[PDB]
Amino acid sequence: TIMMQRG
Amino acid sequence: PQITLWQRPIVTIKIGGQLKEALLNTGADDTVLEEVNLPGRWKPKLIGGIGGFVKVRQYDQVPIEICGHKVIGTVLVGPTPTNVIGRNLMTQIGCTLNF
Amino acid sequence: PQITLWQRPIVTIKIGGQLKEALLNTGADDTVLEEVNLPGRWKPKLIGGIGGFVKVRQYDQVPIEICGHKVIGTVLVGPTPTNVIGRNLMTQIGCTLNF
Repeated sequence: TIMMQRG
Repeated sequence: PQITLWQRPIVTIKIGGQLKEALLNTGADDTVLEEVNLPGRWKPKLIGGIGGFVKVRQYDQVPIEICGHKVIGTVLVGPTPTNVIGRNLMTQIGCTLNF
Repeated sequence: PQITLWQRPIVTIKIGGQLKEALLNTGADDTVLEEVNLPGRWKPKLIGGIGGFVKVRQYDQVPIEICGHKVIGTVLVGPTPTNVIGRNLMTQIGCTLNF
């Protein structure tokens, strides 16, 4: 899994 | 602690009187959980991941316990593959990356 | 470096003889770059995350420099939003979470 998260 | 990453860095978190676990995630701006016991209203928030954009539930000023500290932060509730603690909360526990 | 998390943890990478930058991502098991030019054979892989699944090329035993340090490892290549260094590489450079 690639849990890159932009917010 | 000094956590190596030979495995997912998952810690225990207490939120809404449920023990949850989540991965200390330096590649996420925000904290994102699948389901949490949070009773109140929330605001619509769009987040970006690797495959597209999801709309999530933004709960503000949530009291949360991570690895021994009580912290207040924004917690997002969305379709994340795994529970994730982002930099918004990691900064508050003084978590750094070192190498 | 001791790197704080008040901003994205982005570092220089050196891949296929190109100076690039990438995000140290403790929430990624694998490493994924935007399209770069590599010798070697590739095999296709499907990787997941927020927003669903993306098809990438898996290159094995790839040499790459992360913040100056040479390490060898599996590098994924795909239409990521941003360059991501995963746990697979971060473990080779000695990167730890600290608090």
